[PDB]
Amino acid sequence: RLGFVAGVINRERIPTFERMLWRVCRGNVFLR
Amino acid sequence: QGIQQLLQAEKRAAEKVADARKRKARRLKQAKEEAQMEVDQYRREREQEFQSKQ
Amino acid sequence: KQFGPLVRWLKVNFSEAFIAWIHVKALRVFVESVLRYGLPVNFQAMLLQPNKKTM
Amino acid sequence: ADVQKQIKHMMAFIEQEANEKAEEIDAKAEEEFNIEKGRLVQTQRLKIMEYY
Amino acid sequence: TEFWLISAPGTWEKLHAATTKNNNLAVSSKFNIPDLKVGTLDVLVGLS
Repeated sequence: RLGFVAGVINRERIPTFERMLWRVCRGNVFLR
Repeated sequence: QGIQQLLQAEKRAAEKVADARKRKARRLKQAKEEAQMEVDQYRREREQEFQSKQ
Repeated sequence: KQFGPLVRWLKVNFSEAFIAWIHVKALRVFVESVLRYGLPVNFQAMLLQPNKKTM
Repeated sequence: ADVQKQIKHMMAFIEQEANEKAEEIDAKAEEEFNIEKGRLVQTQRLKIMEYY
Repeated sequence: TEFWLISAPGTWEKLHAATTKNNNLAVSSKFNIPDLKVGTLDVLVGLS
């Protein structure tokens, strides 16, 4: 139905963002 | 390699959600044509008493 | 005259509220288990017991 | 590996809501199919009851 | 008195008895809860 959002982020926190974003939504995400 | 297989399942979920839109609409158009059986019920119910009282 | 009336009230209301928090903990345990684990039909249910000084 | 596990959870979560949102339309097609039949039959009798 | 309640899903219900083999930690009771109603994804995380 829905579920697409596009953005940009720096590479100095890209590994720290995907580690924290998984614990906040309790999974149920696909971040490539 | 997983985003292509994920979007095809939601595209399969779109027609299943539209099949309910093709099932709720199918029971509604059938109801407006099965309501004519009430017209055929009262027409035979009135003619039995519009001749015994005539 | 209000001692026996209140002690009979606190004996049944606190037991209802402690069972209400126990039911809300299982609702918090039924939640966050279908998101942390997969939801084919239902996740495997399990619990634990208390422990002292070896946590 | 572990990212393929989250893809399998999304396939079970999207098909579950696709089964819930379609069955809720069927439950709306179960209550309103008789509520429109009972309303139209009471309406059709009144157009003949004045003629009766 | 304290308490800890942790669920560990995936047989899979027999590995919960393997936590009872560590006798110095816990007894690892089952404490089963019945099946509830599901069918929400946005409202499941919104109820959290």
